[PDB]
Amino acid sequence: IREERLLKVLRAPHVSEKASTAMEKSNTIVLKVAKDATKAEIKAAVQKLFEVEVEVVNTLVVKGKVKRHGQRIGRRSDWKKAYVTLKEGQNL
Amino acid sequence: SRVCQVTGKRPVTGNNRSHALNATKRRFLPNLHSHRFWVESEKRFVTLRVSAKGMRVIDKKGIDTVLAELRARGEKY
Amino acid sequence: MKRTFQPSVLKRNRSHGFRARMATKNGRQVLARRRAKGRARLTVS
Amino acid sequence: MKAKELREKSVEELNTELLNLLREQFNLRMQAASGQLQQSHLLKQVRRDVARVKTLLNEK
Amino acid sequence: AAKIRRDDEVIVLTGKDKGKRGKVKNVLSSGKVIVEGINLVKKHQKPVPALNQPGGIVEKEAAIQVSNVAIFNAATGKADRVGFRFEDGKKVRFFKSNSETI
RNA sequence: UAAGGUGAUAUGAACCGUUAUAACCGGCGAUUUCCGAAUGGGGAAACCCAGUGUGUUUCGACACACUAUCAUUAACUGAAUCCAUAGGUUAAUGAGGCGAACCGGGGGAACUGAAACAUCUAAGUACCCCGAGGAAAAGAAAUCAACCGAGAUUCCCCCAGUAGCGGCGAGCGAACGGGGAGGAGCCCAGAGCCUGAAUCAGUGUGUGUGUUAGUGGAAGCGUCUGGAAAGGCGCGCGAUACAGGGUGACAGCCCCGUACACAAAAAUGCACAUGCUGUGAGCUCGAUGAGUAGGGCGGGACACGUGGUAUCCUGUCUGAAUAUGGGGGGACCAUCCUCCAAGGCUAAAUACUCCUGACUGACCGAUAGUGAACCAGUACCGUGAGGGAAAGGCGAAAAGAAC
RNA sequence: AGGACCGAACCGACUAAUGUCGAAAAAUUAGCGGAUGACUUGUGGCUGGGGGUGAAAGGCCAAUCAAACCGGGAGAUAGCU
RNA sequence: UGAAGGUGUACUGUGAGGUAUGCUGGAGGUAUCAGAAGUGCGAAUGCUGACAUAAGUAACGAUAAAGCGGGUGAAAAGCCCGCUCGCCGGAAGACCAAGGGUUCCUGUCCAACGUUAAUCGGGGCAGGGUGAGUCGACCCCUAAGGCGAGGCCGAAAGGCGUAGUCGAUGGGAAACAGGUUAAUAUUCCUGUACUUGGUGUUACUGCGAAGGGGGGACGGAGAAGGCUAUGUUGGCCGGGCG
RNA sequence: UACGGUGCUGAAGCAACAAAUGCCCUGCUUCCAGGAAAAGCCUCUAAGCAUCAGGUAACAUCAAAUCGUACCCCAAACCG
Ligand SMILES: [K+]
Ligand SMILES: [Mg+2]
Ligand SMILES: [Mg+2]
Ligand SMILES: [Mg+2]
Ligand SMILES: [Mg+2]
Ligand SMILES: [Mg+2]
Ligand SMILES: [Mg+2]
Ligand SMILES: [Mg+2]
Ligand SMILES: [Mg+2]
Ligand SMILES: [Mg+2]
Ligand SMILES: [Mg+2]
Ligand SMILES: [Mg+2]
Ligand SMILES: [Mg+2]
Ligand SMILES: [Mg+2]
Ligand SMILES: [Mg+2]
Ligand SMILES: [Mg+2]
Ligand SMILES: [Mg+2]
Ligand SMILES: [Mg+2]
Ligand SMILES: [Mg+2]
Ligand SMILES: [Mg+2]
Ligand SMILES: [Mg+2]
Ligand SMILES: [Mg+2]
Ligand SMILES: [Mg+2]
Ligand SMILES: [Mg+2]
Ligand SMILES: [Mg+2]
Ligand SMILES: [Mg+2]
Ligand SMILES: [Mg+2]
Ligand SMILES: [Mg+2]
Ligand SMILES: [Mg+2]
Ligand SMILES: [Mg+2]
Ligand SMILES: [Mg+2]
Ligand SMILES: [Mg+2]
Ligand SMILES: [Mg+2]
Ligand SMILES: [Mg+2]
Ligand SMILES: [Mg+2]
Ligand SMILES: [Mg+2]
Ligand SMILES: [Mg+2]
Ligand SMILES: [Mg+2]
Ligand SMILES: [Mg+2]
Ligand SMILES: [Mg+2]
Ligand SMILES: [Mg+2]
Ligand SMILES: [Mg+2]
Ligand SMILES: [Mg+2]
Ligand SMILES: [Mg+2]
Ligand SMILES: [Mg+2]
Ligand SMILES: [Mg+2]
Ligand SMILES: [Mg+2]
Ligand SMILES: [Mg+2]
Ligand SMILES: [Mg+2]
Ligand SMILES: [Mg+2]
Ligand SMILES: [Mg+2]
Ligand SMILES: [Mg+2]
Ligand SMILES: [Mg+2]
Ligand SMILES: [Mg+2]
Ligand SMILES: [Mg+2]
Ligand SMILES: [Mg+2]
Ligand SMILES: [Mg+2]
Ligand SMILES: [Mg+2]
Ligand SMILES: [Mg+2]
Ligand SMILES: [Mg+2]
Ligand SMILES: [Mg+2]
Ligand SMILES: [Mg+2]
Ligand SMILES: [Mg+2]
Ligand SMILES: [Mg+2]
Ligand SMILES: [Mg+2]
Ligand SMILES: [Mg+2]
Ligand SMILES: [Mg+2]
Ligand SMILES: [Mg+2]
Ligand SMILES: [Mg+2]
Ligand SMILES: [Mg+2]
Ligand SMILES: [Mg+2]
Ligand SMILES: [Mg+2]
Ligand SMILES: [Mg+2]
Ligand SMILES: [Mg+2]
Ligand SMILES: [Mg+2]
Ligand SMILES: [Mg+2]
Ligand SMILES: [Mg+2]
Ligand SMILES: [Mg+2]
Ligand SMILES: [Mg+2]
Ligand SMILES: [Mg+2]
Ligand SMILES: [Mg+2]
Ligand SMILES: [Mg+2]
Ligand SMILES: [Mg+2]
Ligand SMILES: [Mg+2]
Ligand SMILES: [Mg+2]
Ligand SMILES: [Mg+2]
Ligand SMILES: [Mg+2]
Ligand SMILES: [Mg+2]
Ligand SMILES: [Mg+2]
Ligand SMILES: [Mg+2]
Ligand SMILES: [Mg+2]
Ligand SMILES: [Mg+2]
Ligand SMILES: [Mg+2]
Ligand SMILES: [Mg+2]
Ligand SMILES: [Mg+2]
Ligand SMILES: [Mg+2]
Ligand SMILES: [Mg+2]
Ligand SMILES: [Mg+2]
Ligand SMILES: [Mg+2]
Ligand SMILES: [Mg+2]
Ligand SMILES: [Mg+2]
Ligand SMILES: [Mg+2]
Ligand SMILES: [Mg+2]
Ligand SMILES: [Mg+2]
Ligand SMILES: [Mg+2]
Ligand SMILES: [Mg+2]
Ligand SMILES: [Mg+2]
Ligand SMILES: [Mg+2]
Ligand SMILES: [Mg+2]
Ligand SMILES: [Mg+2]
Ligand SMILES: [Mg+2]
Ligand SMILES: [Mg+2]
Ligand SMILES: [Mg+2]
Ligand SMILES: [Mg+2]
Ligand SMILES: [Mg+2]
Ligand SMILES: [Mg+2]
Ligand SMILES: [Mg+2]
Ligand SMILES: [Mg+2]
Ligand SMILES: [Mg+2]
Ligand SMILES: [Mg+2]
Ligand SMILES: [Mg+2]
Ligand SMILES: [Mg+2]
Ligand SMILES: [Mg+2]
Ligand SMILES: [Mg+2]
Ligand SMILES: [Mg+2]
Ligand SMILES: [Mg+2]
Ligand SMILES: [Mg+2]
Ligand SMILES: [Mg+2]
Ligand SMILES: [Mg+2]
Ligand SMILES: [Mg+2]
Ligand SMILES: [Mg+2]
Ligand SMILES: [Mg+2]
Ligand SMILES: [Mg+2]
Ligand SMILES: [Mg+2]
Ligand SMILES: [Mg+2]
Ligand SMILES: [Mg+2]
Ligand SMILES: [Mg+2]
Ligand SMILES: [Mg+2]
Ligand SMILES: [Mg+2]
Ligand SMILES: [Mg+2]
Ligand SMILES: [Mg+2]
Ligand SMILES: [Mg+2]
Ligand SMILES: [Mg+2]
Ligand SMILES: [Mg+2]
Ligand SMILES: [Mg+2]
Ligand SMILES: [Mg+2]
Ligand SMILES: [Mg+2]
Ligand SMILES: [Mg+2]
Ligand SMILES: [Mg+2]
Ligand SMILES: [Mg+2]
Ligand SMILES: [Mg+2]
Ligand SMILES: [Mg+2]
Ligand SMILES: [Mg+2]
Ligand SMILES: [Mg+2]
Ligand SMILES: [Mg+2]
Ligand SMILES: [Mg+2]
Ligand SMILES: [Mg+2]
Ligand SMILES: [Mg+2]
Ligand SMILES: [Mg+2]
Ligand SMILES: [Mg+2]
Ligand SMILES: [Mg+2]
Ligand SMILES: [Mg+2]
Ligand SMILES: [Mg+2]
Ligand SMILES: [Mg+2]
Ligand SMILES: [Mg+2]
Ligand SMILES: [Mg+2]
Ligand SMILES: [Mg+2]
Ligand SMILES: [Mg+2]
Ligand SMILES: [Mg+2]
Ligand SMILES: [Mg+2]
Ligand SMILES: [Mg+2]
Ligand SMILES: [Mg+2]
Ligand SMILES: [Mg+2]
Ligand SMILES: [Mg+2]
Ligand SMILES: [Mg+2]
Ligand SMILES: [Mg+2]
Ligand SMILES: [Mg+2]
Ligand SMILES: [Mg+2]
Ligand SMILES: [Mg+2]
Ligand SMILES: [Mg+2]
Ligand SMILES: [Mg+2]
Ligand SMILES: [Mg+2]
Ligand SMILES: [Mg+2]
Ligand SMILES: [Mg+2]
Ligand SMILES: [Mg+2]
Ligand SMILES: [Mg+2]
Ligand SMILES: [Mg+2]
Ligand SMILES: [Mg+2]
Ligand SMILES: [Mg+2]
Ligand SMILES: [Mg+2]
Ligand SMILES: [Mg+2]
Ligand SMILES: [Mg+2]
Ligand SMILES: [Mg+2]
Ligand SMILES: [Mg+2]
Ligand SMILES: [Mg+2]
Ligand SMILES: [Mg+2]
Ligand SMILES: [Mg+2]
Ligand SMILES: [Mg+2]
Ligand SMILES: [Mg+2]
Ligand SMILES: [Mg+2]
Ligand SMILES: [Mg+2]
Ligand SMILES: [Mg+2]
Ligand SMILES: [Mg+2]
Ligand SMILES: [Mg+2]
Ligand SMILES: [Mg+2]
Ligand SMILES: [Mg+2]
Ligand SMILES: [Mg+2]
Ligand SMILES: [Mg+2]
Ligand SMILES: [Mg+2]
Ligand SMILES: [Mg+2]
Ligand SMILES: [Mg+2]
Ligand SMILES: [Mg+2]
Ligand SMILES: [Mg+2]
Ligand SMILES: [Mg+2]
Ligand SMILES: [Mg+2]
Ligand SMILES: [Mg+2]
Ligand SMILES: [Mg+2]
Ligand SMILES: [Mg+2]
Ligand SMILES: [Mg+2]
Ligand SMILES: [Mg+2]
Ligand SMILES: [Mg+2]
Ligand SMILES: [Mg+2]
Ligand SMILES: [Mg+2]
Ligand SMILES: [Mg+2]
Ligand SMILES: [Mg+2]
Ligand SMILES: [Mg+2]
Ligand SMILES: [Mg+2]
Ligand SMILES: [Mg+2]
Ligand SMILES: [Mg+2]
Ligand SMILES: [Mg+2]
Ligand SMILES: [Mg+2]
Ligand SMILES: [Mg+2]
Ligand SMILES: [Mg+2]
Ligand SMILES: [Mg+2]
Ligand SMILES: [Mg+2]
Ligand SMILES: [Mg+2]
Ligand SMILES: [Mg+2]
Ligand SMILES: [Mg+2]
Repeated sequence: IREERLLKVLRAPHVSEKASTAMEKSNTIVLKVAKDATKAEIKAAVQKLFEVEVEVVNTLVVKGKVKRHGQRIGRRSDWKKAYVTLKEGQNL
Repeated sequence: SRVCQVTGKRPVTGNNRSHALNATKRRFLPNLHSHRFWVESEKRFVTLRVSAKGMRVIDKKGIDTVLAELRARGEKY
Repeated sequence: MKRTFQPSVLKRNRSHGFRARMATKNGRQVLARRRAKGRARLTVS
Repeated sequence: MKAKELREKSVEELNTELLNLLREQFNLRMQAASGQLQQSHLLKQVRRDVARVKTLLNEK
Repeated sequence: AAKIRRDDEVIVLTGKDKGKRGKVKNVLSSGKVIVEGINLVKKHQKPVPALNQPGGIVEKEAAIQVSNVAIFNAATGKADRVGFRFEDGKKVRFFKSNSETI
C-alpha cells in the first residue's frame, strides 16, 4: 500500500511543552511532516515506520515567520505538523 | 468581412477631396452581394458572397472553374 | 471620512490579476512590458 | 561504487534503493533532528548514493 | 599547474621575515601560502564561552602571497624558480638552472 | 586536468581526498515539483475538480498511461430526402507562445512650419496590426536611350539643391548619363527519337578543419632608504616573449600571463571525393498567361498638389487585338527605334545586434558613467497602467583591540 | 391606508462657534432635516474619455475634470519672462 | 630623502595668476612647444546633499481623574501587585465576516521606534502557539453578469452570440454540554449523538434518463394569538448576627 | 502553596409572575406597485435488462480526503 513514498512523509519529531504534555496526558505524538502528506499517508507511514497502533491523525499547516534581519526581509518555510493520536498499545 | 469570395476585392482606404481640397479619410467598399449560384456539376445551389465584378468573372469562366480556384486557396462555400 | 482605497482581494485579482491580464491582447502587453523592464512583481497575486 | 553497482540485476538493484530509503536516509534524518547524530556528513553521501542507484536503475 | 605546494621547503623573497625558510602548511584557494614560523602575528583571541575559553593573546601564522616565496634548492643554497618537464609520462617540476627533478 | 577540496555573505561542525571512482573544467546522456501557449475541465497564475484503459492488492487503495483547440490528410459512418451532401466518432502530420532591432505588407495622427490659417508642411513620421527570414525585400525588361548604341535587381558616390512640383508661399525634389561594391540565372501555360549522363535533395561517405576542455613556454643578483623594494646605486642575462595584470611603493627576468610549437575520448558548424530510396539529358515540331490591356467616374502612388499630365496601382461601371498583334519613347498624332504585359522561382553586394567572445579608446571615474559599481528595476509611491530612489573605498595582512 | 405625524438607530448637512503649519487635505461641539420610502445599506456585476453617468450643478468618473489618468509623438511650440 | 589633494606663510607679474616653502597627506605627478575641449558660475521662485535661522519658541492629539502603599530596578507619576477614586456600559463590553498577517503567548533586551522616562510595549532578539465526518471553504445548483466549439459580422486587431462552462451576495447532509492550554478548541479529552456514501449476509422484489410532472418557491404592510431567551419576586439551601 | 493554583469533595438545586423587536409565522388577514432562478429531494415512464443489472429494507463493516482555524476586527493591528 503505497511503498517507498511512505518513507518521505515523516520529517522529524516535534519538541515543545505542548508536544511534551500530549505524550503522557493525551497519548499522542506531534511531528513535522511533508507539505503534501495526507492524514491517510501519515497514518500509514507511522503504522509502518514507528510500528504503533494509530487511532487518528490531526493535521495543521504552520505558517512561515517573516524574519527581517540586517537589511533584508526573509520568510520561513510553511512546514506541516501532525498531531497523531495512538491507541492504548503505545511507546516512546 | 467585406471581401469578395472570388476576386479578393477587399475595402481600400482613400481621401474624400472637397471643392477646397480638404482631405478627409474615407473608404471604398466593394459592391458585395450574397448570391446563390447553380453548380451544374453536383446538381445544387452554392451561396457565395461576391462583388458585382465577381459575378461577371463567374459568367466569363465557369462557376466550376471559379469553385476550382476557390478550393485551391483553402476556402469554403 | 471615507477614502478612495477600500480594499477587496476578489476585486484586486478580478480587476488586475494575472489571468485578468492574460485574458486580453492589451493585458498580455502589460505583462510583456513588466517582464521587459524586469519586475519582481509581475502582477498582484 | 557506481562501477560495482552498474553490474547488478534489475529486481536486486531495487533492494539497495529500499535499503537506502528504509533505514539510513530516514534514520539519519530523524536522528539528526533530535541532536544525537554527531556525524552530519552521512546525510549527504546517502542522498547521493540514492541518486546513484536511481540513475543506475533508469535503464529501460 | 601549481609551482609551490604542501610538503615543500620555501624561502621568503620579500617582506618582514625576508630570507627565513620553512614548509608550507596549506596553500589557500585565494592564492596565498601559510608557511610555518614566517608571518607570526599576535592576535588577541576573545574568550568564547562554548568549548575552550583560554582568554589570551596568541601568535598565529598569517598568510603570505605565493609570489613572495620561492622553493628552496638545497644544493646551490638559494631560491630557485620552477618549470614543468615531461620526464616519463608525468608533468614533473624542475629547477631553472641546475636542471634536476624534485 | 589534479593536490588540495565540501559556491558566497562566513567563521564553524562533520567529513572527503593526495597518483589517482576528491574537487574542478568540457562532450553526450539522466532526473527535470508546480504555474506559465498550458493543452483533460475549470480558476482569483503557482490552486480546485475528473473519465477510459492497464498492471498489481490483506478488506482501505494506490500506481504509470491518455483525454485542449484549430488546420489540412485519410478512413469512417450518417440528417431533413432519392442519390447524396450537412454533420458526427477515431487517426496521422503541423500550427499555437515568447524575443532587442532590422524587413515587407494592412491601417495611420497631431503638435509644428507656413511668422495667423483651411491647400500644402510635419509625413506614410510616431503609433497600432499581420506575416516573416538570417537577413528580408526587390529582381532577369511590355526597361531608357537616340539612329550611336546599351543589356536583371540592390547598395555607395556624382549628376543636383539642377529640371521640375508649389496658396509657384512655406517648402518638396527627379531621371538620363557617369564612376564604384557585388555579379547569375532560369522554370513552367507540351509533343520525337532516346532514357540516369549535367543538375541538385538527401543518406552520405573525405581530408582539411574550426569549435566547445587544454600542455609546455625563456632569463637576477648585491648593497642603500624604508613598515615593506619592483625604488635608487652597481654589475648581469632572455627576448619570434618590454601585450597586460598581480605582488607590502614604479618588476623583462618572484608569480599569472605574453610570443612560439603542440593538442579532442565526444558532440557539432564547414569545404571536396563519392555508394545513392529518389530527379531528367541532347534535339526535333508547335505554345506563348481576358473580365486582361485600354476607356468613363472617384481616389491614390510617381519629385510631379489634375495641371497642357504621360507612367503605374486600383473602389466603381465597362471592354480590344490576341505576333501579317500589342506596350513604350511625358498631352496628342504620324513616321522611326525599342521591348513583349496580363504566371512563377533566384545567391552576392545591403540593414540590424537581445545575445557570445576577443580587442581598442585625446570615453566616464560614484551629484559622472546605464535608472542601477552596492542583493536595483530592489526599497518606496500608486487601485492600476506606471513611476522609481539613496547607498563605493579600514589595512600590506584582521594582526578587527586578550586584559 | 399613507412619498402621514413626533422621535432613537441609520442616512443627511440648515445655523453658529471652534479649528484654518488643524486632532482632521472638509472635522469637532450645541442646536438642525428625513427617518415604511422617489428610503437606506452589505456583497458582486455593467457603463470609459468627446466617452460614460447625471431628479442638470458643467455635477461626478480613485484627494485630479468646460474633457481623467499613465506611456509615447516630444527636446511640441513661446515674437514671452 | 614624501606625489596629487588639504591648509598656512613669504616673494612675484598690468590681470587672469605664477613661484618657493611650513604643517597635514601617504602615491602619484608632469617641463617645453603643439593638439582637442563635458574649459572657468553668485544669481535662473535653478537641481542634489549638508547645515543654519525662527528657538530651546509652539506643540506633546479630546477636560473620562487620579491618589497612596509595597515590589523589581542603576533609576519608577507612567511597569507589576494591592487598596481607594473616576469613566463607559444598544459600549469605550463580547463574538464574527471584509481587510490585515504573526500584531497572539512565554523568556530576554532597551541602541532606534513610543511625541516625556521606561524595568513595560502592537519595539528588537530566541523559542513556542492555529489539531474538524458535523463550523467555514472546496464540492452539487444557479441570478446579475462573464467566458464562449461551430456560427453571423468585422481592413487586421477583433465584436456579438448558440449548445456548454464559470460566476454568491442566494438554494442544497449531520454535534452538542462540560472540562482543558502560558498561548487552540462546536476541532484535544470526557460524555451522549447525528448525517452521507461505498462494500457483504439475509428476506423481499419489477428497476431505468440529456426526458415529463411535483416540490424547492419567494412582495409590502398590518393584526392577533401561543410561546421562548431573559428577567423579577417568593420558597429552598449554605453562610452572616454587624 | 515554587505563595501562581493544584488535589479532593460538594448542600439546594424549585415555584409563580412578567416578557420581547426572538421563535410558530416561508403562517393568517389585507393591499396593490402583483413579488429570482436552478439543483439536491419526491415521483412517472422512454432507450434499455430479465435465475442478470437494479431497487428495498435490516445488520455489519469501511470511510468522510484537501484547505482556513492564532490575534485585531467601530480599531494603536483595516481605510485615512
Ligand atoms: K405590528
Ligand atoms: Mg478527531
Ligand atoms: Mg485542518
Ligand atoms: Mg523563502
Ligand atoms: Mg492608406
Ligand atoms: Mg461630400
Ligand atoms: Mg490633411
Ligand atoms: Mg440568399
Ligand atoms: Mg460626510
Ligand atoms: Mg492615496
Ligand atoms: Mg473592480
Ligand atoms: Mg472588470
Ligand atoms: Mg532572475
Ligand atoms: Mg564513512
Ligand atoms: Mg590550472
Ligand atoms: Mg600553463
Ligand atoms: Mg566552483
Ligand atoms: Mg558555504
Ligand atoms: Mg571567497
Ligand atoms: Mg565558506
Ligand atoms: Mg534531458
Ligand atoms: Mg502538467
Ligand atoms: Mg496535453
Ligand atoms: Mg489543465
Ligand atoms: Mg468542471
Ligand atoms: Mg484552462
Ligand atoms: Mg490569488
Ligand atoms: Mg495542480
Ligand atoms: Mg490526476
Ligand atoms: Mg484506444
Ligand atoms: Mg494522491
Ligand atoms: Mg486512450
Ligand atoms: Mg493515443
Ligand atoms: Mg489524441
Ligand atoms: Mg480537431
Ligand atoms: Mg477540412
Ligand atoms: Mg452508406
Ligand atoms: Mg438521425
Ligand atoms: Mg436514409
Ligand atoms: Mg456514397
Ligand atoms: Mg466538400
Ligand atoms: Mg467534412
Ligand atoms: Mg510563431
Ligand atoms: Mg535602432
Ligand atoms: Mg514599416
Ligand atoms: Mg495643422
Ligand atoms: Mg502656424
Ligand atoms: Mg508660428
Ligand atoms: Mg492661433
Ligand atoms: Mg503623406
Ligand atoms: Mg510627402
Ligand atoms: Mg511569429
Ligand atoms: Mg549572416
Ligand atoms: Mg536563405
Ligand atoms: Mg526573399
Ligand atoms: Mg519577392
Ligand atoms: Mg529600374
Ligand atoms: Mg552580352
Ligand atoms: Mg554639369
Ligand atoms: Mg497667392
Ligand atoms: Mg524622362
Ligand atoms: Mg520617364
Ligand atoms: Mg542609369
Ligand atoms: Mg563569383
Ligand atoms: Mg557564383
Ligand atoms: Mg581538431
Ligand atoms: Mg613563464
Ligand atoms: Mg632587490
Ligand atoms: Mg631617488
Ligand atoms: Mg645606470
Ligand atoms: Mg595582445
Ligand atoms: Mg607592460
Ligand atoms: Mg607587468
Ligand atoms: Mg585594469
Ligand atoms: Mg604607500
Ligand atoms: Mg617602471
Ligand atoms: Mg624600471
Ligand atoms: Mg631591475
Ligand atoms: Mg574523434
Ligand atoms: Mg576529429
Ligand atoms: Mg584513447
Ligand atoms: Mg544534437
Ligand atoms: Mg512570360
Ligand atoms: Mg499599361
Ligand atoms: Mg477606349
Ligand atoms: Mg488615359
Ligand atoms: Mg464628366
Ligand atoms: Mg483613373
Ligand atoms: Mg508602395
Ligand atoms: Mg499630401
Ligand atoms: Mg501648372
Ligand atoms: Mg487599368
Ligand atoms: Mg482597343
Ligand atoms: Mg469581342
Ligand atoms: Mg518573337
Ligand atoms: Mg511563328
Ligand atoms: Mg504591320
Ligand atoms: Mg504612351
Ligand atoms: Mg514624345
Ligand atoms: Mg518573353
Ligand atoms: Mg505575354
Ligand atoms: Mg515576364
Ligand atoms: Mg497589373
Ligand atoms: Mg546560398
Ligand atoms: Mg556571388
Ligand atoms: Mg585566446
Ligand atoms: Mg586613452
Ligand atoms: Mg580617474
Ligand atoms: Mg549615479
Ligand atoms: Mg568622492
Ligand atoms: Mg546595461
Ligand atoms: Mg534583488
Ligand atoms: Mg499603502
Ligand atoms: Mg504596491
Ligand atoms: Mg574593547
Ligand atoms: Mg407607500
Ligand atoms: Mg413619513
Ligand atoms: Mg415634517
Ligand atoms: Mg421625524
Ligand atoms: Mg445613541
Ligand atoms: Mg458632516
Ligand atoms: Mg462644508
Ligand atoms: Mg451634529
Ligand atoms: Mg434629527
Ligand atoms: Mg420638525
Ligand atoms: Mg435613487
Ligand atoms: Mg439605492
Ligand atoms: Mg457608505
Ligand atoms: Mg450607496
Ligand atoms: Mg467593468
Ligand atoms: Mg471600451
Ligand atoms: Mg482614443
Ligand atoms: Mg447626481
Ligand atoms: Mg453655469
Ligand atoms: Mg492623486
Ligand atoms: Mg470643478
Ligand atoms: Mg481636449
Ligand atoms: Mg514632432
Ligand atoms: Mg519645452
Ligand atoms: Mg618633506
Ligand atoms: Mg611632509
Ligand atoms: Mg599643492
Ligand atoms: Mg608667468
Ligand atoms: Mg606656468
Ligand atoms: Mg620644487
Ligand atoms: Mg614639495
Ligand atoms: Mg599606481
Ligand atoms: Mg591627474
Ligand atoms: Mg596638476
Ligand atoms: Mg603635456
Ligand atoms: Mg623640468
Ligand atoms: Mg615650468
Ligand atoms: Mg626646453
Ligand atoms: Mg560646464
Ligand atoms: Mg556655487
Ligand atoms: Mg551673473
Ligand atoms: Mg553624496
Ligand atoms: Mg529651556
Ligand atoms: Mg517668539
Ligand atoms: Mg525664548
Ligand atoms: Mg511664549
Ligand atoms: Mg506651551
Ligand atoms: Mg495624549
Ligand atoms: Mg490641540
Ligand atoms: Mg473623550
Ligand atoms: Mg461629564
Ligand atoms: Mg528594592
Ligand atoms: Mg522581569
Ligand atoms: Mg538590585
Ligand atoms: Mg540588573
Ligand atoms: Mg537597590
Ligand atoms: Mg545604587
Ligand atoms: Mg507611585
Ligand atoms: Mg497617569
Ligand atoms: Mg477580547
Ligand atoms: Mg482573510
Ligand atoms: Mg501592513
Ligand atoms: Mg514581528
Ligand atoms: Mg503580547
Ligand atoms: Mg529584562
Ligand atoms: Mg530579568
Ligand atoms: Mg536610556
Ligand atoms: Mg546589543
Ligand atoms: Mg524614549
Ligand atoms: Mg515582561
Ligand atoms: Mg513584540
Ligand atoms: Mg470517522
Ligand atoms: Mg458543506
Ligand atoms: Mg461573448
Ligand atoms: Mg469562434
Ligand atoms: Mg477575440
Ligand atoms: Mg478572425
Ligand atoms: Mg457552476
Ligand atoms: Mg454565500
Ligand atoms: Mg437530523
Ligand atoms: Mg473547574
Ligand atoms: Mg489557565
Ligand atoms: Mg460549546
Ligand atoms: Mg450555536
Ligand atoms: Mg450510555
Ligand atoms: Mg460517537
Ligand atoms: Mg445511527
Ligand atoms: Mg446511506
Ligand atoms: Mg451535463
Ligand atoms: Mg438535469
Ligand atoms: Mg425574496
Ligand atoms: Mg400574502
Ligand atoms: Mg411579508
Ligand atoms: Mg406577542
Ligand atoms: Mg404557559
Ligand atoms: Mg421561561
Ligand atoms: Mg430557561
Ligand atoms: Mg429583560
Ligand atoms: Mg420593572
Ligand atoms: Mg408575597
Ligand atoms: Mg430570591
Ligand atoms: Mg411567605
Ligand atoms: Mg434540611
Ligand atoms: Mg443559618
Ligand atoms: Mg458555621
Ligand atoms: Mg404571562
Ligand atoms: Mg424591527
Ligand atoms: Mg417594531
Ligand atoms: Mg411575524
Ligand atoms: Mg422574509
Ligand atoms: Mg434534504
Ligand atoms: Mg430524504
Ligand atoms: Mg434506514
Ligand atoms: Mg476523497
Ligand atoms: Mg478565536
Ligand atoms: Mg483567545
Ligand atoms: Mg479589545
Ligand atoms: Mg470593540
Ligand atoms: Mg454601530
Ligand atoms: Mg456595527
Ligand atoms: Mg482612531
Ligand atoms: Mg476610537
Ligand atoms: Mg493607521
